[PDB]
Amino acid sequence: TTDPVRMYMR
Amino acid sequence: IGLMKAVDKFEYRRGYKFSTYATWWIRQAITRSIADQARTIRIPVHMIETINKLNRISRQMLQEMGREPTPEELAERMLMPEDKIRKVLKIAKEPISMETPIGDDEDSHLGDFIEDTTLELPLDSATTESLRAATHDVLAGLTAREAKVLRMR
Amino acid sequence: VPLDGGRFATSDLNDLYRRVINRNNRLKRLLDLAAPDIIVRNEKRMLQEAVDALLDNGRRGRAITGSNKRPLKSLADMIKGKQGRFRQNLLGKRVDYSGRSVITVGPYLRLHQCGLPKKMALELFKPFIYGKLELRGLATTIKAAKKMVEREEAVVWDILDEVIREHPVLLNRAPTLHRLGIQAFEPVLIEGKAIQLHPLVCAAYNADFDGDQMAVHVPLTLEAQLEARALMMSTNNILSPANGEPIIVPS
Amino acid sequence: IETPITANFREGLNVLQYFISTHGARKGLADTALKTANSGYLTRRLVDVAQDLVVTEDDCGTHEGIMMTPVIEGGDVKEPLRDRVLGRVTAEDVLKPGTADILVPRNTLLHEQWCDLLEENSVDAVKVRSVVSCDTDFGVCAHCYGRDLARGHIINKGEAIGVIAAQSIGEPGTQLSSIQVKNK
Amino acid sequence: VYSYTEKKRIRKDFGKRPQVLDVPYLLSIQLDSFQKFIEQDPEGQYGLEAAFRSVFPIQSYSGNSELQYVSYRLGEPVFDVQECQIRGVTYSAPLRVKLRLVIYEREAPEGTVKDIKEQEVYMGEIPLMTDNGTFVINGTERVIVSQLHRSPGVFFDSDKGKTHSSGKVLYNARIIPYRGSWLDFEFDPKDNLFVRIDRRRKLPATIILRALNYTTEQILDLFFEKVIFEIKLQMELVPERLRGTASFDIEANGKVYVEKGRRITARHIRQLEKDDVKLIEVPVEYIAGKVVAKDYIDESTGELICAANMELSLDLLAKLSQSGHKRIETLFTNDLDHGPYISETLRVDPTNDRLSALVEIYRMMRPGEPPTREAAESLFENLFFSEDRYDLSAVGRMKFNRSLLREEIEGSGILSKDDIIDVMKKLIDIRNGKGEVDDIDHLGNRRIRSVGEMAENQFRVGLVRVERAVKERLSLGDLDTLMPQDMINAKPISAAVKEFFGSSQLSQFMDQNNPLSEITHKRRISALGPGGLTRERAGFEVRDVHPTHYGRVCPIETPEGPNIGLINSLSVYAQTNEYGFLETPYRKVTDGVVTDEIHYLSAIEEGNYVIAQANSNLDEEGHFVEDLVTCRSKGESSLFSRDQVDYMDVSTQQVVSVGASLIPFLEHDDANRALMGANMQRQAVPTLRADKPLVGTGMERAVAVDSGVTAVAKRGGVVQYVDASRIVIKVNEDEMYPGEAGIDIYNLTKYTRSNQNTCINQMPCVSLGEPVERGDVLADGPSTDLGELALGQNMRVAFMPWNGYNFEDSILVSERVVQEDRFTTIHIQELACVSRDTKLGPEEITADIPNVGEAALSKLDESGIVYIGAEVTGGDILVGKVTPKGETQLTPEEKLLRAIFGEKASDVKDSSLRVPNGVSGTVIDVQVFTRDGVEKDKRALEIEEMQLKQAKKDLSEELQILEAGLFSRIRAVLVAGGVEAEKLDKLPRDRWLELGLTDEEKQNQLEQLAEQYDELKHEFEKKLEAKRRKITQGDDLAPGVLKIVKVYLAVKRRIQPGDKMAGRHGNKGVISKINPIEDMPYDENGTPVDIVLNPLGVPSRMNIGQILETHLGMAAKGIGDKINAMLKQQQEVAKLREFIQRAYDLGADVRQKVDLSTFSDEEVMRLAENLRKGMPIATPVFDGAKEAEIKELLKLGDLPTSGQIRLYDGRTGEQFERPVTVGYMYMLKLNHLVDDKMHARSTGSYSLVTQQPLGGKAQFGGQRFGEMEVWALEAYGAAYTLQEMLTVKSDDVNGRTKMYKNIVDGNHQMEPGMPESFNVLLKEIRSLGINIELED
Ligand SMILES: CCC[C@@H](C)[C@H]1CC[C@H]2[C@@H]3[C@H](O)C[C@@H]4C[C@H](O)CC[C@]4(C)[C@H]3C[C@H](O)[C@]12C
Ligand SMILES: CCC[C@@H](C)[C@H]1CC[C@H]2[C@@H]3[C@H](O)C[C@@H]4C[C@H](O)CC[C@]4(C)[C@H]3C[C@H](O)[C@]12C
Ligand SMILES: [Mg+2]
Ligand SMILES: [Zn+2]
Repeated sequence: TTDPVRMYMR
Repeated sequence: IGLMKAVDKFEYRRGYKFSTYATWWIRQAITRSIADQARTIRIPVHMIETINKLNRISRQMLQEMGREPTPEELAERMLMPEDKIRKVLKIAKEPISMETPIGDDEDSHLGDFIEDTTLELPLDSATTESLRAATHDVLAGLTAREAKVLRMR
Repeated sequence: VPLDGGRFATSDLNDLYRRVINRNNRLKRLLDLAAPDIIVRNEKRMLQEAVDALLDNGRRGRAITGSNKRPLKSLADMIKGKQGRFRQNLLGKRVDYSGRSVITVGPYLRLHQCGLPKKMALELFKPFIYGKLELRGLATTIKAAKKMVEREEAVVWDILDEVIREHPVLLNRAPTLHRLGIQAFEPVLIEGKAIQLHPLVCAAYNADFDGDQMAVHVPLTLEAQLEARALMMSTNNILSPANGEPIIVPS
Repeated sequence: IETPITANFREGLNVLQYFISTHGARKGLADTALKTANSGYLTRRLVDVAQDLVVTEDDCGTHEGIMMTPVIEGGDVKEPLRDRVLGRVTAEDVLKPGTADILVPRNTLLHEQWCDLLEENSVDAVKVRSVVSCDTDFGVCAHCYGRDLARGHIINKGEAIGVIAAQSIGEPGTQLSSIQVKNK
Repeated sequence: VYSYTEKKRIRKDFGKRPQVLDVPYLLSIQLDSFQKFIEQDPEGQYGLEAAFRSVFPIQSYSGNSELQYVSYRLGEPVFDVQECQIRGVTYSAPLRVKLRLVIYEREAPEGTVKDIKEQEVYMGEIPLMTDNGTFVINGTERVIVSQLHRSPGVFFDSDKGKTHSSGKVLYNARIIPYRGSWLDFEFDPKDNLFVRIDRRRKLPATIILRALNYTTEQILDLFFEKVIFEIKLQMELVPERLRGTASFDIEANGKVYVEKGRRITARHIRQLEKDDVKLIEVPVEYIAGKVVAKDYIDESTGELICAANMELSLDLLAKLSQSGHKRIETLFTNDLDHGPYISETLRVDPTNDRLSALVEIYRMMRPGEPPTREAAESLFENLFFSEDRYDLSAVGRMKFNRSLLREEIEGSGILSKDDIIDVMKKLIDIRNGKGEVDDIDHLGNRRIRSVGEMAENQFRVGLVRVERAVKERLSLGDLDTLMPQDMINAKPISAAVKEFFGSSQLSQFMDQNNPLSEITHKRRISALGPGGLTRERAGFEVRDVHPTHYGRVCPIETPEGPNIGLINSLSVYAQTNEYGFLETPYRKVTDGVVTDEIHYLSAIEEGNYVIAQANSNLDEEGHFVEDLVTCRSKGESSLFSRDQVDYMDVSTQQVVSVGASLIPFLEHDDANRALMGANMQRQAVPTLRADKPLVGTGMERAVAVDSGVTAVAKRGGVVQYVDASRIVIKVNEDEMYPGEAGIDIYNLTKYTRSNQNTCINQMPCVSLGEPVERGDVLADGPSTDLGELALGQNMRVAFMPWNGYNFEDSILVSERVVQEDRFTTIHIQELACVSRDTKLGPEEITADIPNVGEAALSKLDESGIVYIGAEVTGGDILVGKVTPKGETQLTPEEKLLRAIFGEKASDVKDSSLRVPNGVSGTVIDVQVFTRDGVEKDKRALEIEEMQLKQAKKDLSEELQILEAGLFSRIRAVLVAGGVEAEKLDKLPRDRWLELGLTDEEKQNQLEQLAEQYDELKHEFEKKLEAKRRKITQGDDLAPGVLKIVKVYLAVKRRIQPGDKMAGRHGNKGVISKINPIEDMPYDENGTPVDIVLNPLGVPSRMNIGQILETHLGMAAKGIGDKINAMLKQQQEVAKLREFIQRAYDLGADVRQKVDLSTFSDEEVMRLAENLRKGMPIATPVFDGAKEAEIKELLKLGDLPTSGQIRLYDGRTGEQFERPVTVGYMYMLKLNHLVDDKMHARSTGSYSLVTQQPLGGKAQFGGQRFGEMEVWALEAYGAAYTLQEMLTVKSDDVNGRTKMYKNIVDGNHQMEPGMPESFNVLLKEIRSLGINIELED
């Protein structure tokens, strides 16, 4: 993924 | 940052579930962050609170009274000299982006229409030089001591 | 910049720059709290995103958007594209001493001259007229010359006829497909507001008289005047550069 | 469509032939817009490739060239020797049709009188200096190029021939069995 | 049979074909569309009712409380349309709805009602459509053009072999909802079915089937057929399946049935079915390619012998045989008819169960997140099948069902497993070869959405936000004493609606050039806009003219340019179907007779009929004349027997729009020129005096009346009072509505500004004491003459070269045309002067301006504002305002001058409003808007005083009319109860109160009437007070502004060289010279020619229609001349009657018939007076006047039938050889005036960041010197011209002032320097990481 928010959620 | 601030200042003695204590600090931090970072022309926190209260009362008056509250009516419903209300309403909203596609032709934007008002018109500069020459000539007309007295004056 | 009505207009860059500083400051703050590494790593990722959006937006993911719902313009977007420095402002500036109007026939002209309205020529050649007025003593100062031309006295038209005498003007029609789309003519002052174009030149411009317009420029320096007279005049361009055949054929 | 429009404009088209007329006109206008845009793009690329070329010399001295001869597409000849060779500079001597004696010595600009001589002697083989075979580095020589075509004389050193070539090619862009011997 | 407004001037008609259908109300699309929006609909399916019933009730989480919908209404708008325009505010009504908040109890099982509260909540203002189809948004009129978009449904299409060089075609099937997601199936070059959900990555199609809880066995059963075997080694066979090519020929009945190798033939199948062959024996190896259907297991150990969709082999056959399996089921899959497309999809499908399919869908739809059973299940079930997140509208359901060949035209708005399965089956059929793909540009696949529908969509979008907010609020607190008014804020809904109406792509400023432009703007169809295709991404296939446009969309009228074919005009008779599809009328034909009942047919419906052409000769009884009639069938046209046609066209105009139906002789013009002619006809400027066309088509009156410019009578009556500003009509006794006074008043609109800065002005066309009927025009708007549209003037034209002054398309114009002000126009423009407050101090509007020598302050009154009626010119001061300033920091030299002359400083600027240069008008109006806390200087008080006077006068007249009506009622319903015969007028008015006559049934109610009278008096006292308070209330100006002054200037522009003129046949030009009258060509009678046109413009353009007009125009004028002579020699009405009756019956059995025997001498003489400038003539679009009739009408005058006369030269008096064509042509003055197009500059203001000249005439900007011009100057050797244009003339900041000084010093030399844009470039490249520098 590319969204920083997605990585933070993970 | 607000959760971290709570944690260090929380206590089990009071026997209050953590979420209750955390939520207040978290919300306070987020609200102050919005008050500081949100605007390009920063507005103090007290003025932000005043604006938000004005908006709440204006919403209530729109829903209830009918058409729309006027600055006089808004001042009455609030408690201010009604000249402060004018200023608060005059606090400028967010600036318009200079790339807003006004042009609708040749993809022209708002920034292409804003002139530079600090420049001196070439006729003004020509007049300045002409006046300098005229003053030089007039002083040259007079004698030396008075010429330099005026020049240095 | 401030606009009328107490409202401001700003560039997108300011916005982007602010982002960086904000996040940067937070990082310096967070490292002073010895915060858990998850938060500091998230802040560093956000800072990287902010810097990348500043330098080139909409290239490492999604483009940040403004208070509108269109993406912000970054440093990279201010250089590239047809609406950018190189294309729009380094090759393609706008120009002073220029006008435009609608063209008509004027079948009485000679091949080397055009018809130019008085009202246009009094505006394109304004500094020259000021110079003449103050040189001939009609005006004491440049302000007086400005007043005289504003009122349009009688001597102003004589000075204008004297200034336009042998001073070419370049006429241009918008789709300049080849080099015969710019040509130099000698003005002839006329009434009205429409430029008069010699018939035999219309094929060179690809111009008809059902609403077309032309732009007129005036060369200033001595070299520009001599280049207009010797290189670009309409009486020198009677052969086509694509093939040696005449391009002044009656139509 | 197999049934044509049999009515002209001095008469009237009926309501059912005008519909087909409209098909055609609507197609035409859009294709015109396309033509303009595409020609513009081609011209821009063509001036970008060749902008830097300029005449920067007066004679490279080379002998090589290109053999110019009339182009015949099967039947008749649609481009004689004069149109192909007029204005260029001869690389080698033009011998008589019998090969006996030279006709035009060399490095002579082929103007109208020379072309009339060439036709009179009925010669169909002239070798002429070309740009693509020019020794000059960083530019072209005035003799290899040819003549101006807009002033009617050998080109001047300094002229930007690349921009002229790009514009000349690009501006017209919007405007686009058995054998049988017929002579004894 | 002629109306009073039509017996003044009867336009002779050359139409031959009968009329059975009147032209509909033209702008009916807009009005009906918006009427459906704001309208109480009991079974809520239209408008606001639908949105409310769809969003509400908002059941909160856990069902503790709920919010219910009761009803809605619209209040009265605060300001009427005129006041909204003047004040600069929107015209809208407040929406007030009744909500009912119900709080339950969380104790009992259910059905508890703790309490219910009903309240009325205001939620936004909705803009209202005026009575002409426009919206007044911020003082200006907006038109919201309809949109043509793809209908929701299912569409099957192929790429017609243009993606892979293999040459095969890929087929796909898309499902479009009204709102939701797009479920698209497609075929792979390898014949693999794939599915995409929102234009995302592909997946094997079968995956969705798995997500729908389907087993591989069930999938194969759904799609494929079965071949059943039993064991020995016997296969059941049906004759037709072996349609064919057989490795083993046959084993049936033992002996033989067909030979090996030879291909199976039809006779073989016939014999096989005749023998009724059922089962046969085939080699075991022949079953080594087939695919097993279902799973087969072993009973010994419960082991899987072979899985479903698994290839069958000899070893597996042996395992089944030893496992006790007799019946073996496989799939029938041939190559041509039934293909194995799902089996390969199963092969490539990795997933095996529902959960794997859901995980794949979740991973593809939103990658990154780890998959979850709950999240994936919710995502899939909520993607479709969910009401709130998916709708397949009623039209979408109808098209879906009708495309899948179902008999149910209604159903659920969400998909189902049956729908998806059937779409997949249909796509499979299309691939096999049984069926055809859809045409995308068919007008049966494209529907129209109008103002009402779009507005409803935006209102629902807002209502959704309100719903979310309500749910969130009801989540927390859950308190009592909560009314349904703190949970609703008007900001979201009002925001969405205002965004739509004010700032949207399909809402645009109206065209107010003339009535035609308004009418054609309102009925316009645009494929662009939200929800529709963009302009760049649109190739010339939607831009074409489909055969389905015949009668629904105009083939001609369309802009030429970037969007040609993307914007088109509604045809004349076309109307929109119930579902939103265009339909057109056809006259029904029974066995042989052409009946008179019209049916409206749609695009798809019209396909399977044969429709006769409009110009098909009919008998007097209705029968067709010719045996074979030329009619258009499904897609083409040809001859059909008269006995097999069922519909006929209703008219010859029904193919063209209103704009193209106003062009006479349209059949004789090329199509390109007709397109140009319509486009230019929309741009004409109304002139000082209107002039009806001498050659028209009969559509002028319909266009003029159906537009709102003219004033048309509502009820019949007699004109009681006329005036330049009002018309008072005294209604007939047959239309009185007994409660009414009986009169109606029309207030004309005087000189007013339009969107295009032109003039709007109504002038009466009736006279005192003149009968009228309902529908008659009482006043003429701009560009109408006696009720007919009149866009130009009819000029006397000659076709000849004349000395190169009409060389390409130039026009030579006489000076008698200019002397008579025939193309003189009035333009009104408004200029505003705003006085704000600055930080240094407020600005003031005053007459004492510094540095003005009292010469320019003559027009300014004592308050600093110009007088009304003053004649101003460029530079004159209109409003005098000054701005405070600072200290100005004098230079060391201005100090010396001040000390020598002792001149003082100002401390205030000269920021005042002054007339823009080059404009010379008169001030016709000034209006001042002051803030609520400002002093209101004397000028504002004077304006208020005059406004109050006018308002009091108008209210007084209205009150007196109301009182007169009430007293007439007292009289009429009190004609009994006391005998009073002569006392009808003896007593005063305040006493016809107590009149009466012989006792009868008309006695009854004096108390009620007296109470009502007092109520009227007090009501109008209240009305007077209300209007006074509305006049005297301060305005809500934008924050920071103290006051505004607006000045209106009326300029009168004459015609001059450079102005653009045109005719109706796409022939335009630019005036080149105004020739003296004695230099124009003239004929032997002495009459000159008004205009000289070039004959070389006709042959190459093939728009010879104009020529015919000219000829016919001459004929028409001839008739008028004759009448004029008879009317100047005072001929008796007998001769005039004879001649006019003779001229009204020409032609070959024309339809129009006017009998002058029924005209009174006054009527005949008035008609003769109106016909003395030429008899008007009508030439309908495709059935007009024939050349023979033109020659005959020329002969009726004394003109030559050739149309050509001999002309003389004005300059020399010598006759031109070879006579020339002179006639009368209708010329227009297009809105491209050289006054607005001339522009020049030497020096002015420069941009901010890149200090280059600004652009535009309004900003006094410069001219682009683009890339192409730079190349042109490089082609020459002009290196100094280029350098001066790049640096000193544009942005060499300190090199341009040096140039100015050098120019004024007589030295022509530049010291250029480096442009200021390269420095910006260096700083911006350097503000990246790069380090670009100038090496020395
Ligand atoms: C809408 C089409 C594009 C363009 C015409 C629209 C889009 C946004 C509009 C500006 C802002 O709205 C408000 C600004 C401040 C005042 O309110 C009036 C002026 C102001 C610069 C506006 C000018 C113009 O109108 C703008 C650029
Ligand atoms: C397409 C033409 C639009 C034009 C009629 C109108 C619409 C909005 C106007 C601009 C806005 O007011 C914002 C600025 C206000 C300041 O005073 C400086 C000028 C400023 C750029 C305006 C110039 C011009 O007046 C504009 C472009
Ligand atoms: Mg043109
Ligand atoms: Zn060379």
